[PDB]
Amino acid sequence: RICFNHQSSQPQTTKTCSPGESSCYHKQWSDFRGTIIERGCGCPTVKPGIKLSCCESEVCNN
Repeated sequence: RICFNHQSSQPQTTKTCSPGESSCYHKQWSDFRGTIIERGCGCPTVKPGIKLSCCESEVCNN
């Protein structure tokens, strides 16, 4: 499987999900900079208001 590991707009770099991690996660939410988009494997925790779309499909978090 695979999961993007960058932020905002930049030469997207891919990281092969590590053991245990079998899903990708996309954390998107606007802040004081504009549009912040975190991404990677291992659906982390978030705060009420931020969106986290997890998908058990390779490359699913831009």
